[PDB]
Amino acid sequence: TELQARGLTEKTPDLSDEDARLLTQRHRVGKPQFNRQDHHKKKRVSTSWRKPRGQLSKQRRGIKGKGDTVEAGFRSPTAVRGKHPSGFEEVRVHNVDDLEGVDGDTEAVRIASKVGARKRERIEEEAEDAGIRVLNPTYVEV
Amino acid sequence: AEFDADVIVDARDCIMGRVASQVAEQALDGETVAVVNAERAVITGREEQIVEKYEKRVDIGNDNGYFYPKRPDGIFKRTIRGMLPHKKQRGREAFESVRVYLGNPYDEDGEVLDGTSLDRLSNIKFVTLGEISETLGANKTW
Amino acid sequence: GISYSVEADPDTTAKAMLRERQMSFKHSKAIAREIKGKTAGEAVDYLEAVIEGDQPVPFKQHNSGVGHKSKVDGWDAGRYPEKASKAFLDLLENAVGNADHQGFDGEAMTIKHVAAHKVGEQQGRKPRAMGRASAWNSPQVDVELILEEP
RNA sequence: CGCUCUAAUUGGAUGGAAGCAGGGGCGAGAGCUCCUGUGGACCGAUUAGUGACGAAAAUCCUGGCCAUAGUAGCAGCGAUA
RNA sequence: ACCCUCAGAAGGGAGGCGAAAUAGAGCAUGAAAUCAGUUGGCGAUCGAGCGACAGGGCAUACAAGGUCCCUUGACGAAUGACCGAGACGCGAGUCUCCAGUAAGACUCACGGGAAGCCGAUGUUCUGUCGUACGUUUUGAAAAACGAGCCAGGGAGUGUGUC
Ligand SMILES: [Cl-]
Ligand SMILES: [Cl-]
Ligand SMILES: [Cl-]
Ligand SMILES: [Cl-]
Ligand SMILES: [Cl-]
Ligand SMILES: [Cl-]
Ligand SMILES: [Cl-]
Ligand SMILES: [Mg+2]
Ligand SMILES: [Mg+2]
Ligand SMILES: [Mg+2]
Ligand SMILES: [Mg+2]
Ligand SMILES: [Mg+2]
Ligand SMILES: [Mg+2]
Ligand SMILES: [Mg+2]
Ligand SMILES: [Mg+2]
Ligand SMILES: [Mg+2]
Ligand SMILES: [Mg+2]
Ligand code: NA
Ligand code: NA
Ligand code: NA
Ligand code: NA
Ligand code: NA
Ligand code: NA
Ligand code: NA
Ligand code: NA
Ligand code: NA
Ligand code: NA
Ligand SMILES: [Sr+2]
Ligand SMILES: [Sr+2]
Ligand SMILES: [Sr+2]
Ligand SMILES: [Sr+2]
Ligand SMILES: [Sr+2]
Ligand SMILES: [Sr+2]
Ligand SMILES: [Sr+2]
Ligand SMILES: [Sr+2]
Ligand SMILES: [Sr+2]
Ligand SMILES: [Sr+2]
Ligand SMILES: [Sr+2]
Repeated sequence: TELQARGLTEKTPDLSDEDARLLTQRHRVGKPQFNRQDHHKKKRVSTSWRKPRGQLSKQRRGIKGKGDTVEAGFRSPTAVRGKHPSGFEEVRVHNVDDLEGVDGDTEAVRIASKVGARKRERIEEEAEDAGIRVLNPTYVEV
Repeated sequence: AEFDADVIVDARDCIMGRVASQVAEQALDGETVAVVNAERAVITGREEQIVEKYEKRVDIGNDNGYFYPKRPDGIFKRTIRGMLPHKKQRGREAFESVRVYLGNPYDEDGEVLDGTSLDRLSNIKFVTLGEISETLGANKTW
Repeated sequence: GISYSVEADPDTTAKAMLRERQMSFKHSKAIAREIKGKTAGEAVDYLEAVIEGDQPVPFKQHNSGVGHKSKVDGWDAGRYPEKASKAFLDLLENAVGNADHQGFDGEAMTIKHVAAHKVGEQQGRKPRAMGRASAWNSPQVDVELILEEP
């Protein structure tokens, strides 16, 4: 009748009262775009970051309004850095034997793009019975 | 013809700039001000010097223009514009909800705001806006 | 060439197309814009009048130096581009002919779509002064047409 | 951090690889990664290597394209047809 | 192929083959600049390094993100009272007490609500700062030099000795 996702889509990991605070900080605070200077002015100048090198550069000089430059103080907490917004830590899977050593109470799983439906069916069922959520589930016609 | 004014102000013997400044402040608060008896308004100082300044503003201009009002009608309306950011969104809406009138088109008498009034018994060196207008080149229509 | 930029239901439609036409692209835009919404028949007679020079085609985007015409409405500049009009007529003739074969009333169908596309140029070269030569090109145009039942 | 090719270990693909388009997640960031569509045969990861390895700029080179513009020219000549 | 159309071995339409014609002839894929048609936003009274950060309008199929608003309550850093009671000052106003109390960012809990709803993307309005970039120069937004745009190309390599 309708489309239903394989697995445990509605799963949440149990984190410490601290990690769950440091995530609710990262989400709240955030960070700026950090796109390259004048990327919007020229089409040949890409969106990917480059250090403003010019001696007179307004972004380099600090001059407020010309964007924020990449610094160490802009990082996210050591504790939460690199966690999926659900709280989960990502584990990249390519085959069924990649699911070994995974804690479904902390680590969720992300199957690669290269993997096909025949092997995806095998990884998805073996991830459900082991208690691990797949972040990119196949949607079946149920 | 018809203007739903919140506040109606009487300019009779009231120091021009000081009235204008309170009318400007109120326009930005969201009030529909209406300055009445502009002909009967006043400006302190030597008549000969106040006239020279106003006569110069009429001589000023080029192909682009610089329209300066001669009638005491608009002279008050332009002084109010000089206290409002008339080139911004907010400042245009506030200015356009302020209109100055010669005499009184209403039935209700206008109020005299605090600190604006001049004491004729204590002063002799001043001018009437209508006296400035007859010297500028207007037609006494009040 | 080009493929039809819009979709259509064969039971209620009739398609037509022009290929690599050596005419003015800029004229083909304005003619297209103007005959959109009109009936294939109302549009035929319109173009027949443009050829004779009775009804002008409003030159809205490509209007530099063009004098104003009185018969234009909502605009000032216009011209009578007869070459492209005659080409557009061949498109409307092919359209009615393809429609009547399917049982449709050709001269009674609305122009759902009409768009001109510049499918390159046919190159040339003109010998200019000082031992130099500058391009002297001709535009190759394609134009689509979809006729719908009202 | 990213690029190429070699070697060891180990993986993914016609149950659809790379590439591209649009969209989601990540890292301060260089980048990384997934989803959808297109595509229809290749593609990774770790380690240790190799280098014709990273671009916005040089009146840079080559190609392609836009504005210029339906604009100047298609009149001037003792041969005005 | 056939049929229709056309002045027509053109082109067009229908149709046929193939997994695929958007594989149909410079015919694998098909980026950018750019063009046409069209969708969302803006728009004929209004001001210009085109944006960064904040915050409102409008717009959004799924997937890959799932949060967000309000009553109330817990916690509660620096900071921090009104009113009132007493006491001073020509005066605006002040001191003492009430009290480092009420309050106070963030975070959390019970209950309640939103799913274009939260994020995010597009556009646009407001606030804030804001005269590109690279180079030359004591000093560059510069009436100092360079580029029309995009793509691809484009500069510490080799041997020998120290
Ligand atoms: Cl770091
Ligand atoms: Cl003037
Ligand atoms: Cl202003
Ligand atoms: Cl006096
Ligand atoms: Cl053209
Ligand atoms: Cl916190
Ligand atoms: Cl070096
Ligand atoms: Mg760009
Ligand atoms: Mg002209
Ligand atoms: Mg020569
Ligand atoms: Mg290995
Ligand atoms: Mg390169
Ligand atoms: Mg550079
Ligand atoms: Mg011109
Ligand atoms: Mg003759
Ligand atoms: Mg091809
Ligand atoms: Mg110098
Ligand atoms: Na004065
Ligand atoms: Na003047
Ligand atoms: Na135009
Ligand atoms: Na007209
Ligand atoms: Na008319
Ligand atoms: Na917005
Ligand atoms: Na230089
Ligand atoms: Na500069
Ligand atoms: Na200068
Ligand atoms: Na050029
Ligand atoms: Sr894929
Ligand atoms: Sr005030
Ligand atoms: Sr134009
Ligand atoms: Sr495209
Ligand atoms: Sr190189
Ligand atoms: Sr051209
Ligand atoms: Sr002649
Ligand atoms: Sr000549
Ligand atoms: Sr066909
Ligand atoms: Sr200005
Ligand atoms: Sr406290």
